[PDB]
Amino acid sequence: SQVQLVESGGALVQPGGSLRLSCVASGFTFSSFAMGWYRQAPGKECEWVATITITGGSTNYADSVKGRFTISRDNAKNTLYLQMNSLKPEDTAVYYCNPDPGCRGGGQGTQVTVSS
Amino acid sequence: NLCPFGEVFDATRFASVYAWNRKRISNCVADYSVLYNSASFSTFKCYGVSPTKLNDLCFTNVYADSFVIRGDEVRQIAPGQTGKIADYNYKLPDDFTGCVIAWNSNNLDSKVGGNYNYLYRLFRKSNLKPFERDISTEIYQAGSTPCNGVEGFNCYFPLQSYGFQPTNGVGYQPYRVVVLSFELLHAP
Amino acid sequence: VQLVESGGGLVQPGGSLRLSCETSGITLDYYAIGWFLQVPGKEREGVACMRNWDGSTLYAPSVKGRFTISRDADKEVAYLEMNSLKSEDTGVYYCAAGPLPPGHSCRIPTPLGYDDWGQGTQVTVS
Repeated sequence: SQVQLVESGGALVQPGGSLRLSCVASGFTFSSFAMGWYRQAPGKECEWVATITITGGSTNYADSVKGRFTISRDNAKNTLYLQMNSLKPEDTAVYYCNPDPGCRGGGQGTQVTVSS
Repeated sequence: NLCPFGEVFDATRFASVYAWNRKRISNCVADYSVLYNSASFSTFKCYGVSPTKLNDLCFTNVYADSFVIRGDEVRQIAPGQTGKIADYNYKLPDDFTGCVIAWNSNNLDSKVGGNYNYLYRLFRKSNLKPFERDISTEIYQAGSTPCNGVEGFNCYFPLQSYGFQPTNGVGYQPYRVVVLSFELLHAP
Repeated sequence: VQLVESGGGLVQPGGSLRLSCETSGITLDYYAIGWFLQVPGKEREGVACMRNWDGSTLYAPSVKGRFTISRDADKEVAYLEMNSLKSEDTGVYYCAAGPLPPGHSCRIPTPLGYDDWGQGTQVTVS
């Protein structure tokens, strides 16, 4: 395995609020990998959020988050970011980052609650 | 003129992982920058080589393998991994040099009620060696009593169907994988 | 796809029991339904086994003739009848489901091949 992913930055926010999630990765050459964000509602299934390329030159976003979310990377820090603006209650989930698909990448994830 | 990577990625039909396909890529100059700059690939892992320096390098043997697995199994397609895919279906060596490309193919390989065209080997007497391929369908004997070609208790058909459905989670959704091997042996 | 189980508890040596398994969300065309005995410190071992399109069953030698797996009239609940309960039947009983290639047998003693699992129900024979 050796892969370790630490997500953080989530909190309880009102609708319309903003949040920025970080994902510090280790155990693999972060600068040679594509990265993706994934989330799972407590009663629903894991779903794809966003994707960033190896160089960060291009990105891709799920339709439900396009325009509100932004994904970025900092290879000098082995960190992947997710800027979540205009938070909606539908964004309530545990968020995972993973060079592979899905929420079982090995990281605990970060909790994001948009209730209030 | 250039390398025919398009026929690998853009193939209509994909193989099951247990019967994974492979094409030789040789005597051509490739434009890898058009591949690792595309955000359509949610997984683009390169090992033992810098992705931005692929065009500054020449290799002896370059192979392109393709198959379909579930989202939670793409992790196993990597050097030094374990699991049903890494052990009984498709094994990469520890000194592997190349890139692993995977993208979600839910809208192509799923259907209501389950797509059963894709299978993977769930049982085998031993793990595969790197780049080995097993396509046998012998009844697997779990217990001590022989099976004699009859499925039953401790006597399994070795291949498991994915049953891809669109309502599945991404971990259980289909993903098409392309593994570009860059081998620098002793050959022209 | 969720599998809710019910019917466990404490029972007498030689008593009866019937376990339920709400097969809601199962939208596959060809799949298996299995019951598994989880003993502390042991591998999870399947005892019962059936496929949907056929109803063809398969049982473990330790429970052959004593246990019986079936479905419901509306085909929404899977049952496991448990007769002549020995002490060696004590443990957690999970019901599970998974895709099964058409024209093939379901697998009992192994848990592999089953994607969805119930929360498990304890059955103590004392």
